[PDB]
Amino acid sequence: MRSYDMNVETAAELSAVNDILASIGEPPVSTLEGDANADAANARRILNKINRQIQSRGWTFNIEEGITLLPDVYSNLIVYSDDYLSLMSTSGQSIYVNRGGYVYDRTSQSDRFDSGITVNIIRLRDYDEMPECFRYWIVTKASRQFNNRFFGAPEVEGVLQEEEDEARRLCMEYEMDYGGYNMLDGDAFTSGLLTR
Amino acid sequence: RSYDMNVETAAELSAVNDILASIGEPPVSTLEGDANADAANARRILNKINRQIQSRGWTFNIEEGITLLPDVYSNLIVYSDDYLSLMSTSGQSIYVNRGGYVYDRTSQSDRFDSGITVNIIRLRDYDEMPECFRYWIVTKASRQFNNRFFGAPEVEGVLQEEEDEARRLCMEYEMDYGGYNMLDGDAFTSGLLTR
Amino acid sequence: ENVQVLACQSISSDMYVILRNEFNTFLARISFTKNAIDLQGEPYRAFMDMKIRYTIPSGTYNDDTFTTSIHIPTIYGANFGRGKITVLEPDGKITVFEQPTAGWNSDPWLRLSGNLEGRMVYIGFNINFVYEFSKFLIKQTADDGSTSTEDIGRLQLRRAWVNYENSGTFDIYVENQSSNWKYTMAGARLGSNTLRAGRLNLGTGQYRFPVVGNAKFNTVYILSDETTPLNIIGCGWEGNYLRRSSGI
Amino acid sequence: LNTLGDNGALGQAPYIHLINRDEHEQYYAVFTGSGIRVFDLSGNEKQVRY
Amino acid sequence: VIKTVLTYQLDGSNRDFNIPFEYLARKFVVVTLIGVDRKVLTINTDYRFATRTTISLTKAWGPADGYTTIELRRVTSTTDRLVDFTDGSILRAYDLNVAQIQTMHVAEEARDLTTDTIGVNNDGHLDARGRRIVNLANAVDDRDAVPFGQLKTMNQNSWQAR
Amino acid sequence: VIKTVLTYQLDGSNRDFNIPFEYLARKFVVVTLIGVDRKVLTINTDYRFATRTTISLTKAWGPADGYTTIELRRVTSTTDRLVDFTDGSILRAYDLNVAQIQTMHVAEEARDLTTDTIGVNNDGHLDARGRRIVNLANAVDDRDAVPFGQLKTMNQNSWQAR
Amino acid sequence: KTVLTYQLDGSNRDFNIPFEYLARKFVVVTLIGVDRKVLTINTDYRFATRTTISLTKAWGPADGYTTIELRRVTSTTDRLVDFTDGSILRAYDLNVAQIQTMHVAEEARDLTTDTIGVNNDGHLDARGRRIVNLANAVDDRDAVPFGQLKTMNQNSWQAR
Repeated sequence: MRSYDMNVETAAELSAVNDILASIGEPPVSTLEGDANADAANARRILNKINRQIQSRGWTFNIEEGITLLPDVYSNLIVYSDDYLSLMSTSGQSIYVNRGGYVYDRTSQSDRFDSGITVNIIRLRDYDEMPECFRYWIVTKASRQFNNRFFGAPEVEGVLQEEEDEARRLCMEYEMDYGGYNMLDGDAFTSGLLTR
Repeated sequence: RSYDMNVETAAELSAVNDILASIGEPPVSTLEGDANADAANARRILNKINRQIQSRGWTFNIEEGITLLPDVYSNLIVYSDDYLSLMSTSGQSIYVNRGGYVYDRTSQSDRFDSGITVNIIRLRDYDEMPECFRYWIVTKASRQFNNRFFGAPEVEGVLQEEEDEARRLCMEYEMDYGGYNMLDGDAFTSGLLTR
Repeated sequence: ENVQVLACQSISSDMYVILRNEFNTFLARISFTKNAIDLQGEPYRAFMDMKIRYTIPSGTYNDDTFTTSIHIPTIYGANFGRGKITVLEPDGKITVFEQPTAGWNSDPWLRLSGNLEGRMVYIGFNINFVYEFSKFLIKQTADDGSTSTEDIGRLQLRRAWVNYENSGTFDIYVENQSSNWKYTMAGARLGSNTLRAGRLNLGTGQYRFPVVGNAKFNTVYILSDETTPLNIIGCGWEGNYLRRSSGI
Repeated sequence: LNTLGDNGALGQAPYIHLINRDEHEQYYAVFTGSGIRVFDLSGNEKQVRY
Repeated sequence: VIKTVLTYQLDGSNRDFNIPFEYLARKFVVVTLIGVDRKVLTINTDYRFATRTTISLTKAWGPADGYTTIELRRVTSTTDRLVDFTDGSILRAYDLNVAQIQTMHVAEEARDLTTDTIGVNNDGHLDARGRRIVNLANAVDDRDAVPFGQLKTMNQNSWQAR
Repeated sequence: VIKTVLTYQLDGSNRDFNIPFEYLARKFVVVTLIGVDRKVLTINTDYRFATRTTISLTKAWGPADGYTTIELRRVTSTTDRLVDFTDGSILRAYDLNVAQIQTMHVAEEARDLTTDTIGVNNDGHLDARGRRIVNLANAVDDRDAVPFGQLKTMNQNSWQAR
Repeated sequence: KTVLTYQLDGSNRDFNIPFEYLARKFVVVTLIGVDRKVLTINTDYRFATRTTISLTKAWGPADGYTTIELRRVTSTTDRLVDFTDGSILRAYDLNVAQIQTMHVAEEARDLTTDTIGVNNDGHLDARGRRIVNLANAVDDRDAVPFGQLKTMNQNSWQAR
């Protein structure tokens, strides 16, 4: 995966500041070379971990269904990069897994591809690209983890639990608003029935 | 800045994450001569949890039509420790580990001349697991490490909650991966749909 | 084991010692002043046996090999048999030379990479500092100045730490019945504002090192053969205690 | 400070006495089983007449 | 087995290509559309980094233009070092880690570019494991190898002189 | 001065084998049993590290099986680094040294592999650099453009043709 | 840029080195590797000044060698900078260590060029070029340049 320091700070500074405040830590203003703070890197690590987890949860704005992953034409190998949080198939039971560091077709027992596969992939994207609701949820979860890893404060743990529940509720609301998901004329089975 | 360096994950970042589960500080080497009594312990716990999770049995790690070739000279099949499970493709399993080689319970013989086909789960590296399973393994390892050595109550409770959440996410991942259908796609009911 | 101290009488706070190596006899001084510098220009009061203030002469640096070789009998007036000779520069850089298999007499040359013709260095042998903590047991003091250790009760399980002041690097060894572990402290943290490139890595703080064991079959000792100063303020341990296994 | 001899200057079992006379005349006498070698604290041997 | 060189089929309208190799700068990626002739693209003119680990070509650049494949290769620099330590520096992981990463990237690029299986000297001498060179060859210098064209000319001279 | 391969010969039935180089981990020492094919022996099934620098095989693998060379090459990963530095660590000198050693092992492996090759130079000339091309018996046949040492006897015969 | 093959025109004497150094012992030179010439410094090799070289002897083609290579070989086992726990970690030392570990890769890349190929039909293939430099053979089981085929010219002279 990625190291915490590699990415620059644009709006992750606010998330890091919130994580450090969930424990009393005063807010930094740099989140850069001029940090020299052991509680800032340990907050960015938590933020990255939680961002990866939330993205891997499989939300509708980062499923990017219909990829056309292409293999090297001289080696015929697709790479199952660590950024690929979840690789699946549009149809039912999926046949793509990770052997070594390359996609492996378990049913065909071969990792050599000629044309290119189509999958339902979740490619990791920076914390900035997350919507506001998802950013708030990630910040709250990272705050809870930071507090209970480094300080404790059971009352703060309870408050963060409530905030995490509220943030998850908001994120789910955003997801259902985003998708639409009409059970009639939107379903993959009922829509055909309504043909009349 | 504008680069895409990849940091290790195979027992390197996982060990660091297990250490950070408690107040511990991040190491760098994980193979340095210095035993460190935490990188070794964290690695042991992570590997054991990975083995257990793989042995639990999942759609992606179960290999259906694997054929094992006996040694020509001895006509014996080695039941390697990596073989987490070994069940026959049919309803009834008839293969078990006798000594260190496959033994046929019904036939009462381990001299195989042609070969066998069996549903086999083979141990695979930690990095080869999906993200959901990696997170579940890390959470379980952190919880076990804490409970065994530090015994922090609040951390144990929150890690239990996170382990339950990770298990739920992994189960949903497995259900999505399988795409199992109780209609056509099932064994008994698919035939009934011959109207 | 190669040297034989013949007398170490001190005047007020300086211990003048004669040492009888198998080759020659040396006269040395040990100063007990709390905060001072033995030789002018020393960066951090280097802890180095047979410390000397040597200025490399011309004609030693050789371009063809990119090495600066200095003859030990030229520095001192004798030959040595063992020890890891250490060379220290005014800022604090160290080049440690391991003992040659045949001893320093056979190969008394100190070969340093670079051109150090006319600059200044401090030569000397390392000091093997060994301290072994007694078993970390529950010790309690009575009303008077008498301490009683709690032998009764379950063999506890622990995790310990240690403090230091203006110290450098010190290795910590913890040995169980079967295996052993090592934790070398080296210097300050990696991203800290105290680990700057080109500046001395001396600092004060606390080091916590795991000690998982039975608390009576688990031995902890500190080793430090480096020249950097080492001062220890105190230590401690955290563990779990139960009332069981009164007699096995 | 200095080198005195070649492992045999002081014999096997010499008796050594410190002479702290004045602040500039410290002497450090060595009584080998055969003779005496009074080496100054700077390592400069002082020839002792007999 | 080669990680620093990848070649993807274009197939008409496809303006996105993945970058599996790990680079230390966006200047160390060279897109060489192969086909009738190899051409190198410039940054932000007909070639863009939509985001790390992917590419966004401005134009389709399909086979209709004579280009059949696009090769994303890594060419880490040698003269310019991404990290320059200073006396006042805090000596964080980034600096030395990037130093080691750059050196190793250059080394593996060198290794990959010579992926061809060829006779490797066994003990101070080049070997051919019994494999023979066949095609035409000239020898116009004293240090060149001897083909058998000279051998034939020797034959005609010998059997024509008398 | 020590190569990273030390190609061996079976010369009958042998079990114990030696390696001249040094490795950070036994994951970076490959033993490819070449001869009839590029057969490679994995670990735990055909390998046995009796002690450091004394690799041994399960059986002889004599020439009767068609395998004549077991080159014990050494390859250090450029993606899985032994020590990766973090801003909250201690910066052990052992860490810095291990990092430099691995990078030097990767580069020295990529300098040895590339130096034993034949290819053109910037001037546009490929030179063997005075490396005798041994082991090319049967050289020639339809004018393959090289001899294998029989040229001496052939030219002796043609010299006294008369 | 690291391996430069110059011509030993009779008594060229002083050649030129275009690549930078780290130590004077990382510049390995050979006439034509046959007996593994060591060519120790001073004895039969002398750095007149930086970025130049002065050969003690002319070493012309009549001696059997017509070119000298100035290949740079940075030592691997021998390291200019070694790290110790109780040290300062000079910035200059870190830079020197990085440059030294990078020069090996620089040599590898500067030496990596379109290499020979192998054809299943006929065995080894060269596309259609010739060897420019090669060492005179001593075994009866390898190839031979013109340097070992003077009998062809002798027979040509004899014929007419």
